[PDB]
Amino acid sequence: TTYADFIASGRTGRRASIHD
Amino acid sequence: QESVKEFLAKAKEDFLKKWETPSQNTAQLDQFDRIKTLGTGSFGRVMLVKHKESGNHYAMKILDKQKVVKLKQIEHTLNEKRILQAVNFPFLVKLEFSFKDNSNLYMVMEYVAGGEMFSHLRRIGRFSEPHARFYAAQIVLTFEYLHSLDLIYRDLKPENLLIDQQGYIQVTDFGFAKRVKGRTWTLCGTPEYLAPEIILSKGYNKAVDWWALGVLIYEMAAGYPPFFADQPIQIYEKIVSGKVRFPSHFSSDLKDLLRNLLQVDLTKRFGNLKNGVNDIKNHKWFATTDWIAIYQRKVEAPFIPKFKGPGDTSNFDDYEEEEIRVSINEKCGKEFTEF
Ligand SMILES: CCCCCCCC
Repeated sequence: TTYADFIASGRTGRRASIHD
Repeated sequence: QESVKEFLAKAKEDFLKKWETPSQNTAQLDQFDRIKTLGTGSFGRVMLVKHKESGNHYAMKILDKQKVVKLKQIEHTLNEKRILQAVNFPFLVKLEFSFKDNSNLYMVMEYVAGGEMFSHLRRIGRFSEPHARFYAAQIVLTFEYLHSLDLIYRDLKPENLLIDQQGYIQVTDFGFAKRVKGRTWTLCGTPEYLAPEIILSKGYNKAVDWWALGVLIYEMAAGYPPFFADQPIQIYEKIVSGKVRFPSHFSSDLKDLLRNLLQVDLTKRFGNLKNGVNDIKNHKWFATTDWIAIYQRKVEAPFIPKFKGPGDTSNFDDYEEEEIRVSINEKCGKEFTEF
């Protein structure tokens, strides 16, 4: 399931905002 | 509907008075106690602080002059402060104090103890449509106000919406906020939330905020964002591609609305059409929503996070406590002259 794919992903935590 | 237009009108006037004549150095470091760090950022950190004269708690934002500088975020820092001291909306975190010192910039805001929506979202997994809708409604309105002041927010994410005592949201982090009549071209935001026009370096407008909403909404109801991968690059690819798959539990109204927010063609995207916001407030998904009630904070919140007591930090995660170091010689004075 996609949800499961999400969970095992590396971006499950707090996402930092980008700049340049 | 006309009441709204008239509202906005007076509101723009208020903002403008403050936009053209901002507040400077209204507090001092010493007037407060550093309780706990509540979050860490790129160029600074957020701390729960305590005002000695009043015994009130606030969230103090602390930005390192030097890091803002090497990260070329000077303009952005000026914008954030200038804008924050001028707005006033029920769903916007209130800026109380502002000041600086030899090495740092300070923004003192009120403390919203419910924590970030992000924590709840993750812990619970996903929200029911009605629950998410409750949240969306607040952001639609918030954007309606903001866009009216020629402002683009640019950093919508669960991490930035705080939940108050009533279960109502508060938008925090105006680090990318910009007042602009016309287009802008800065590459900024958070990967999973970036519109294709940003990604493609096309020059963009306030329509990017609407795509952001789409993403927010999807994320909350699905529990995962529409476009994800392990490395930004991979994400950028899916965003521009134009493909979007929805969960089988999405209501058809939902899928419809998100299909419109997540429109790659800026010329078709809801919110950026003649009728703007109305194309959104009127959708079948929000047929149940009484905008006026929301605005007024009359609706009963799906979830109220319970506050143990004043100054309670139970809803935030923990972070290592660095100590505020204040230089003997001033750092970047001319650069932050107007702060
Ligand atoms: C865009 C903000 C709406 C203001 C509604 C005021 C209710 C009388």
